[PDB]
Amino acid sequence: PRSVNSVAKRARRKKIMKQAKGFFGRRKNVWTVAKNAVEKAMSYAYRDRKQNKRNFRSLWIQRINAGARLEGMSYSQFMGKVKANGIELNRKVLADLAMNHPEAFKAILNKVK
Amino acid sequence: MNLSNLQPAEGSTHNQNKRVGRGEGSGKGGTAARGHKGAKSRSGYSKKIG
Amino acid sequence: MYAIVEIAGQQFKVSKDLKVYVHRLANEEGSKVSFDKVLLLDDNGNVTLGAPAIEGASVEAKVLQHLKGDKVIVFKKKRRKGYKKRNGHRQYLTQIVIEGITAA
Amino acid sequence: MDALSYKTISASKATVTKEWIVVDAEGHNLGRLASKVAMILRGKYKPSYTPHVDCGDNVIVINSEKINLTGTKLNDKIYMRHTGYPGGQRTLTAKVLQSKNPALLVEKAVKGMLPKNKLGAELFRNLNVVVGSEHTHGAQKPRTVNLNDL
Amino acid sequence: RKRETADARKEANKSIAFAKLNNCPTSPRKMRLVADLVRGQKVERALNILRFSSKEASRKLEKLLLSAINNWEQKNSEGNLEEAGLFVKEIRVDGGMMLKRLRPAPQGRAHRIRKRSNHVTIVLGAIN
RNA sequence: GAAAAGAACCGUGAAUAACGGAGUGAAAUAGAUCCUGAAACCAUACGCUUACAAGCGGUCGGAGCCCUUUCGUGGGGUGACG
RNA sequence: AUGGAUAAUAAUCGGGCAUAAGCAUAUUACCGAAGCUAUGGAUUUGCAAGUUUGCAAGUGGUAGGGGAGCAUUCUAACAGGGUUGAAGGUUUUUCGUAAGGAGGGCUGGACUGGUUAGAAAAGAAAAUGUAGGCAUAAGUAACGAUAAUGCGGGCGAGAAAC
Repeated sequence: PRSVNSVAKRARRKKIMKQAKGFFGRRKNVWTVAKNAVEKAMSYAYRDRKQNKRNFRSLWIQRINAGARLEGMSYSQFMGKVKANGIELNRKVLADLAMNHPEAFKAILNKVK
Repeated sequence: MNLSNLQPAEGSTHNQNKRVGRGEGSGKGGTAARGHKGAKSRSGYSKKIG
Repeated sequence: MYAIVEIAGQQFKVSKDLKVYVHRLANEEGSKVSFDKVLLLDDNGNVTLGAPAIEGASVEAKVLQHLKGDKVIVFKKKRRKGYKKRNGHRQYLTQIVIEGITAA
Repeated sequence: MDALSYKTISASKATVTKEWIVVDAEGHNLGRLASKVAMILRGKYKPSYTPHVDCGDNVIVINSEKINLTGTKLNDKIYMRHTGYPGGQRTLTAKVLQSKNPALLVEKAVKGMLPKNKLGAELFRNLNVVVGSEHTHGAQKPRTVNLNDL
Repeated sequence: RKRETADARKEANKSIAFAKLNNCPTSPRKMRLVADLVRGQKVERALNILRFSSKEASRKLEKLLLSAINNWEQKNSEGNLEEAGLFVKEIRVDGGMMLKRLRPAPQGRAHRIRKRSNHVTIVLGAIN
């Protein structure tokens, strides 16, 4: 018998086009331009997930360096004396302390120094 | 038991959905199963036996 | 009084009455859990920073629910080769509510 | 569903506090002073630095006329200023450029160590390069900072 | 849903006074030029603008506004017209079904010519 | 449209061009281009942004401002800046 | 280290610039990848318990080879739904490794479809592919012999052309 996939043919592309919502120009309504943009958007989203984990560590390191240079120190020497002291606090918590709790940060610095 | 519980022996039925040239993702797609250009990839090719 | 505790594989900013999202724990829903892995405490007047896994410190929590995060689409594709694949992925998580930070 | 529960707080425009640092450039090398000036202007000595916010201080260099270069750079440093017309590549010298508005030396030294963005063009407006020994800001109460204490 | 109930609920046009001009043999891009000068103006300033406009698309647009005014007067029978202070709330110029003809171009080819139409809609609203 | 019961009559309009009413119907946004009627395409209203800023226009971070709310380390829209 | 000519759109340590921020040796700390590890989860073979679990080794991929499946149209049995609103169209929530499934509001006003088994006109993004509809160029080219028009009356709502 004659089988035509007419309803699901468009129901499949509606779902792929609904996530191209907010795109400039015809990248949001035209099918062959939206499909080429949604796949590239998903390709960009697969990566940048490995980069979000190394772009935040850079910010943490910069904030730790800034908070440690206020006490006449450097990030390299501070991290060396912290790692060779049995502390084991990650850079996220260390930067959160350097930003929000300067008293706790300077206490850690004076204890490891 | 009934006409609504028919079940053949395990291993007698197979996929029956395998069609060649149905998009990348089902295996055989694009250059369906004949590789790239050549005489063995043209429509109507037959192997001369002798 | 706030402490930092490594619960599953990561450190937090555990407070006295906080709700945390951690990885999937092997504990039934509505049960009590204790973590003796406090790395730093501060009871508003003194920071008792010491070696990891302070002896007497321990954070107690209660398991609220086991849920799953928002689905992320992992899409891989190589141009001009015809290779592509997309898969959905959720993350198993467990919500906990803190109900005490026993010091010493 | 915001399943993080522990985020890194970034500073906003309503929380930053800009200072009015004054820097004496009497005894200092051009690049050696410009590096620290650019770092202060960007803002990296505060443990609240967000890379996308205009944090930092405002720097007032108050002795730019008294800056010095090490080798024969005052006589062998060239600045290219192509105009856009055929055969319009003009070349200046470090000795001729400081004869008119000596602040241009420090200005062009600092501009180049900046992120080269909209944030980085907005940071250059916070730098005040005075040729004399006294600025014209007045009712701002600026504090002097020695670059050898950083 | 009950279609009679939906229609009785949507028949709220007993208050709003509007007018339509369908199947006008004029292009929409040339009437959207004169609609912008009328959109938002008072009901008499709009009439003056349409009467003294140097466009052929205003001779039939100046009487659509009069028909809209007459419809407003019909709907609001109890009350005068100058105390209300009518204006032009909304005015939209849409497209229409176009005719297709052929023009013989040089060297034995034919080009297409589309005689376009347009639909005009106007609502008045009152200040009171 | 089940069946023409296919809009008598009134008003604007030069007009039996069109429309607004009034009657038919369960429906007139079923009015003869007439069952439902999508997409491309063309417009109007509202909310957020945009006139010193260079490139496959997206992605990851990120204020501010608008709606909703089991009240939330809840949702939706726009998004200065990196 | 120094001299030993250089090519035609404005140039170069990537740039600022550096007399060390150059070079040679030695030392320490740190940064640094999808590498390794820490946590959670999924899957393929091999080995055991059973009727999914445990351990070990893995899990980039074109031509190509193998295994499990989804949707579509129809048919055979059992069991259903619908004018108290079916299919279809538009938004929203949720579930699954994905193809996809289920529920709610609005339009719509008569069909539809679960389980097992079967068949095939069984899935488009490209073929200077075909048919219909609609944009861009754009209110742009052009309005088809440079023999020529001006005024006053007439009909008429309306006249440069009657």
